[PDB]
Amino acid sequence: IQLTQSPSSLSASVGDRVTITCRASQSISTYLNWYQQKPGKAPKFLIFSASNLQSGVPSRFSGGGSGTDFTLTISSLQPEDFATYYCQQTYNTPRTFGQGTKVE
Amino acid sequence: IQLTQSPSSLSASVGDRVTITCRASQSISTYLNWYQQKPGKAPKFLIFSASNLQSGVPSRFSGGGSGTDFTLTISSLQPEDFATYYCQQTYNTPRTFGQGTKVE
Amino acid sequence: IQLTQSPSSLSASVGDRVTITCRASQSISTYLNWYQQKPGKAPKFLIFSASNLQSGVPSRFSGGGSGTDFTLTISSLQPEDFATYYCQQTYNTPRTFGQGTKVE
Amino acid sequence: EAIVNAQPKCNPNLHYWTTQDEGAAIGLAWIPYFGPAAEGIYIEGLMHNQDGLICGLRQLANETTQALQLFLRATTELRTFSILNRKAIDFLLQRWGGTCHILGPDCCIEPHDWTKNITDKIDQIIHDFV
Amino acid sequence: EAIVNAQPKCNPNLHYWTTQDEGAAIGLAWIPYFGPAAEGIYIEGLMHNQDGLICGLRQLANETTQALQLFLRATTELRTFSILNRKAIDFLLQRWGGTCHILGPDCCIEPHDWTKNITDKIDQIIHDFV
Amino acid sequence: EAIVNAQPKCNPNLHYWTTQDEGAAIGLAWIPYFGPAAEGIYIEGLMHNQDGLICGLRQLANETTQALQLFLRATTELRTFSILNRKAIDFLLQRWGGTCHILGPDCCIEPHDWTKNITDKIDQIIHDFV
Amino acid sequence: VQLQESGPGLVKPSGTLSLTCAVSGGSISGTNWWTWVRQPPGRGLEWIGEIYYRGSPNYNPSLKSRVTISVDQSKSQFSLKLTSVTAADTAVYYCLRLSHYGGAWGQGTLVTVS
Amino acid sequence: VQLQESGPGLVKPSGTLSLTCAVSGGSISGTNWWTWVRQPPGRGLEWIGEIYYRGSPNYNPSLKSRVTISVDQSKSQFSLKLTSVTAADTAVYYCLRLSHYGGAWGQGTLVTVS
Amino acid sequence: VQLQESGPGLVKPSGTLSLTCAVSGGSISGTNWWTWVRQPPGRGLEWIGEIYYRGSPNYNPSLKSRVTISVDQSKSQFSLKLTSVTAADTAVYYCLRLSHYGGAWGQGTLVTVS
Ligand SMILES: *[C@@H]1O[C@H](CO)[C@@H](O[C@@H]2O[C@H](CO)[C@@H](O[C@@H]3O[C@H](CO)[C@@H](O)[C@H](O)[C@@H]3O)[C@H](O)[C@H]2NC(C)=O)[C@H](O)[C@H]1NC(C)=O
Ligand SMILES: *[C@@H]1O[C@H](CO)[C@@H](O[C@@H]2O[C@H](CO)[C@@H](O[C@@H]3O[C@H](CO)[C@@H](O)[C@H](O)[C@@H]3O)[C@H](O)[C@H]2NC(C)=O)[C@H](O)[C@H]1NC(C)=O
Ligand SMILES: *[C@@H]1O[C@H](CO)[C@@H](O[C@@H]2O[C@H](CO)[C@@H](O[C@@H]3O[C@H](CO)[C@@H](O)[C@H](O)[C@@H]3O)[C@H](O)[C@H]2NC(C)=O)[C@H](O)[C@H]1NC(C)=O
Ligand SMILES: *[C@@H]1O[C@H](CO)[C@@H](O)[C@H](O)[C@H]1NC(C)=O
Ligand SMILES: *[C@@H]1O[C@H](CO)[C@@H](O)[C@H](O)[C@H]1NC(C)=O
Ligand SMILES: *[C@@H]1O[C@H](CO)[C@@H](O)[C@H](O)[C@H]1NC(C)=O
Repeated sequence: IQLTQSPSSLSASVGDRVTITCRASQSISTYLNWYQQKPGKAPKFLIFSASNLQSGVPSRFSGGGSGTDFTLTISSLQPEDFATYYCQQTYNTPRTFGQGTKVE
Repeated sequence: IQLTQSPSSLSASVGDRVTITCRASQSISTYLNWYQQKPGKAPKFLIFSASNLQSGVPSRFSGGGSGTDFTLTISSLQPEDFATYYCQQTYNTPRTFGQGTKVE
Repeated sequence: IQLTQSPSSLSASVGDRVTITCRASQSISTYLNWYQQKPGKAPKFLIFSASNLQSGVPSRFSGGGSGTDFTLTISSLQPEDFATYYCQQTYNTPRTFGQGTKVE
Repeated sequence: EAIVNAQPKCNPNLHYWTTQDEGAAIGLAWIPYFGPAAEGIYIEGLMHNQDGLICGLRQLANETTQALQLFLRATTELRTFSILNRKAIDFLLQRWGGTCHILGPDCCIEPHDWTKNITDKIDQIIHDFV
Repeated sequence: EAIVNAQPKCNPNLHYWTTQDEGAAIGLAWIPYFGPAAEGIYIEGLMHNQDGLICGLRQLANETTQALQLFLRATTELRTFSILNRKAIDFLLQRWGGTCHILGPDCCIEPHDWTKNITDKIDQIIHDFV
Repeated sequence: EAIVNAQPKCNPNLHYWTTQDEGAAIGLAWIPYFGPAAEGIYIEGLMHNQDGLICGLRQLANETTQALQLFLRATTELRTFSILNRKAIDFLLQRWGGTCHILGPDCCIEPHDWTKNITDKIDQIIHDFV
Repeated sequence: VQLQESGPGLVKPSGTLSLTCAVSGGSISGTNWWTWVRQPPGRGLEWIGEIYYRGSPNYNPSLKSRVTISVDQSKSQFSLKLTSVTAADTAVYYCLRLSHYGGAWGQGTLVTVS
Repeated sequence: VQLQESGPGLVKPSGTLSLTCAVSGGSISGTNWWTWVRQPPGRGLEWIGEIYYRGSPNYNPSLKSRVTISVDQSKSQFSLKLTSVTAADTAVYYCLRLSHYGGAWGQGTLVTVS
Repeated sequence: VQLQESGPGLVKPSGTLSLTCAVSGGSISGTNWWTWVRQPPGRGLEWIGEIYYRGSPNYNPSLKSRVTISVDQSKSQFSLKLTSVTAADTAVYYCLRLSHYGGAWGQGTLVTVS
């Protein structure tokens, strides 16, 4: 199983609404781990089971989707959030990651 | 299993109602193949599952019966119908035929 | 399994109400055979399944109890009833008797 | 063990009803729309008291009652259909649910023909050993 | 035996639905409160007519119908869920419900490797018999 | 594998209730009319934390929950009573549902005593071979 | 679906009767049972045996030691073979096709002995 | 249904106690358990063993190495056999018949040692 | 529950990569899956394998001949061992702990070849 993440690169300003797409070949139905990662560091979490946050993650991110289509949305962007982003399915082994989505 | 067919010989005229009886030793409950056969020929059908005609058989014959008693009835006889008649059970092998019933 | 029968000896007069107790270590729930026995003789019945008499036993005795506690009661005593008394459980083998309860 | 009927009387004849297996060979009687009603699927018969087996059978139903009643006490099922299936499973677990110790009283392996299987091939090399 | 489809037509493709086994590996989807509704548990797929097996399968359902209908006539169960369990039990009783007669057609014991097990230990004492 | 309890606390004592098997040896208590009500058929007891088995048992119920919930999702039965019967059938099909390859890891046949069965009868003809 | 019988007209005693029942307009597969009937003259008919389109043929107990039925789906025909023949089976023979809704008779072949 | 005991009145030590419990008015079949009771003098009673009318006899654990019960349906009687006897079982012995509705005691036999 | 990686910083080719993932604040038992992730620079991440707290480890098919995971509950740590190393696995490595509600990443170790 492999996923497709769109689009490969972004750039925006403060005040818009940003949307990153993770799309599966099959149906997995809630299984999406969204993550955030600055360069050199280790990745933090954002969103597991495609909809629910983790404790320590700000209240402007949001996730969604099921079946085969999953999205992540960032509302009212700040200049903190420039980091690569990722998604992982958990539906069966071997689990698979996307190909990143740069934000600037 | 063996059946008993009554009576062994008949003769009648045009305008009456004729009745031939096939009676089983056991209970078989719908399984009676009634047939008609002229001499020298091969037998046609009349009635299978003891009640329903076959396509190509006239609308004056009728069958009936269940359990252990089965009858065949011919209403408003014509001079075509002189032929031997038979009955077969289908309930279990070896299937068995009656002993004929001449009509004239 | 063992039972405990109280008290080990009695004496009373005519007109009172007498009560003998059989108490089980476990729960057996209706299984008590109460018996009566004069010296030298063989024991008669009184009460089986802890509540119901046997045919031939007078109408002043009564039994009762369940679970782990069982009683026997004699109302309006006569000078016939001086005999040792016993109880047996029937719930599983090896079945066990009490230790008697003298009446005088 | 034998069953010794200890009842006051025994009706020695068994007038029975049951259903007729393969109740519709050829024909349309198997199709529910055309077939018999619920009341017409039974066959009947008469059994005699050969070997007193009928009288034997009558006492047996009697002896089952207590154990059957206790079984119904322990279940929460409203209608129990599975007693024979559970008996079949218990048969299988009794014989092959564990280790089969050969020559033991609970392992059903007979090797006499298996002995002749290994004893005819004793002479394929032991007799021609020139 | 082979199945020879004697139907007027055969749709050679099988557009199916079923449920998705281990429908929730990690995550909260297995918890009923959070999971999908009844309508969303199905997966779909497409099978082609390799070896004409689809056309073979279509006729088979046809041939089952009579026997299936007769079975439903004989039970008093309102909803029958146990047909495959009874088939499994019958498989087991057919093979090990009775005596296994070795070399017989109904006993599934193969001893060729067991023959080499007893034939390598023929020479542990028969060859060094000085 | 061992069960390592990873819960915040463990109540080390098990205060239980169950039903009393052969709940009526002799006497009339087995007859439903005379017996106990539904509420009075239970016995009670106390188990201690020997080998920490109670704490082990508590975690196990936890780990079953996901798989159990997924099973209930796939059935249309309103009340499921057959889980243990299906486990028993699976035990039987795992061991004898297929071909038993002798000396293989999935065939449970031990022949050491069977070896002494064939090795005492080696000398019935091999030693008296004058 | 039409049926047609073929075979010789004479046999000799202590020999083998061979009959070919050829079907035209279809094929031997389906919910069709395929039965054989014989009739010595001026009488009732006598059931012989049958086949289904998968296997395990069925029979009649007074003939069950000396009668074989065999189906060929390629040419789509029957071979019925009677062995150890006697002088008591000269008859007009038929192959019937019996189904859940109807059936069909053939044309019948006269077979004697001498 | 009536019961009656029989046996000797004396035993010797290191010997075998034999008791015959004969039933009259019926037979040993049914929903009847058939128990044995003993009572050394001035005491309570001590349960020994029982039998059912099919097989597999039942017992008491302090005696379970040296007590045998056996039923004969033809003459309809019991043989109770105690082996390796000691001086601590002189008693009046009884055979009780216990059922789902009642039971019945016998007449009891005095058995001593010397 | 906190995780921490350790290991060397250099390997040689045709050698064995050894990584120790030490857990603190708890123990390796529970409903926790314990996964390994690698990331060569400027890329996406590549899933390696996992373990559960009972047995039978799981893997990735492009590495499934030369990767071993092993858990020690006493010291509560992981040994991940890669064998037959090449020049195409210099990366920052991570041990993730994945659960039904969340998970947690570690700090990652830089591993090169030369
Ligand atoms: C199975 O067979 C046994 C026979 O061995 C049946 O036992 C008998 O059941 C009747 C039921 O009324 C008992 O009758 C009662 O007898 C006492 C004493 O005479 C009387 O006081 C009552 O009024 C009632 O008549 C009978 O004693 C009993 N016999 C024995 C030896 O226990 C039993 O009923 C049969 N099973 C079923 C389920 O019916
Ligand atoms: C299983 O497949 C068989 C095909 O071999 C199906 O049998 C056919 O069923 C139809 C049902 O209507 C029969 O049609 C009837 O034909 C007669 C004669 O033409 C006509 O009078 C009726 O009006 C009706 O059209 C057809 O004859 C029959 N064919 C055979 C050889 O029996 C069967 O229906 C399939 N099973 C199920 C459960 O549907
Ligand atoms: C079986 O045992 C596991 C323990 O390994 C139980 O898992 C724990 O379940 C609770 C349920 O509330 C989880 O609590 C939640 O924690 C998060 C993070 O602190 C918090 O945001 C929520 O408000 C809630 O408190 C807990 O994290 C979870 N632990 C793990 C490791 O998953 C599980 O509940 C037991 N099974 C059943 C059926 O209860
Ligand atoms: C068992 O007996 C047959 C005799 O028909 C023999 O040919 C065969 O070889 C024997 N089996 C083995 C495994 O040797
Ligand atoms: C069967 O084969 C093995 C060969 O690996 C042999 O060592 C063993 O002894 C044999 N089994 C018995 C019971 O002798
Ligand atoms: C297996 O062992 C017993 C020893 O008690 C022996 O008498 C018997 O003959 C052996 N079995 C066979 C089939 O030879």
